[PDB]
Amino acid sequence: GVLNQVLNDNIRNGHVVNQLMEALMQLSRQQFPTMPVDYKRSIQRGILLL
Amino acid sequence: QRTMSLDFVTTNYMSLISGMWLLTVVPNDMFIRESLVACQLAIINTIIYPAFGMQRMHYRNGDPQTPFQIAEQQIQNFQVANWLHFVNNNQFRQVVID
Repeated sequence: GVLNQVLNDNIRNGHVVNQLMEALMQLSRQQFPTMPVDYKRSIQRGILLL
Repeated sequence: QRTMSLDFVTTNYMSLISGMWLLTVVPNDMFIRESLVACQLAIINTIIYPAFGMQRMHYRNGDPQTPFQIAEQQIQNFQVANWLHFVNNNQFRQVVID
C-alpha cells in the first residue's frame, strides 16, 4: 500500500558498472588526436584509476 | 627500460647538433613523446630547414606524426632524407636469446 521509487535490477546486483568498465577501458585506448601528449597520458591514466 | 626525458635549451646550437647523434643511436621509443618531439622539432626549425631555405614548419601540439616523420616527406635532398629515414625507423628488435 506504499508507493516507493525503486531502482532497476541491473544496479541492485551491480552488473552495470561492468558495462561502465568496458566503456571506460576503451576510452583509455583511443588516441586523443589533437590533445597535447602530456595532457593525454594524464587523462588516460586518470581513467585507469577507476 | 626506463624512458629518458631530454632536457635542453633551444638557444644552444651545439647541444642540438649533438642531439642528432643521440636520436640516431638510441631508438626513439625510449625518449618520451612530449620531450622527444620538442627536441626533434628544434633540430628541424634551426639546423635542417634553414640550411635548405625552406619555411620553418608549423608543428601544432599533439600531431600524430613526429617532426622527423613529417620532414622526410617535405624535404627533397637524398642524403639528409636517408638519415631522417633511419631515425624514423630506429627500433629495438625483440628477440629471445637463451
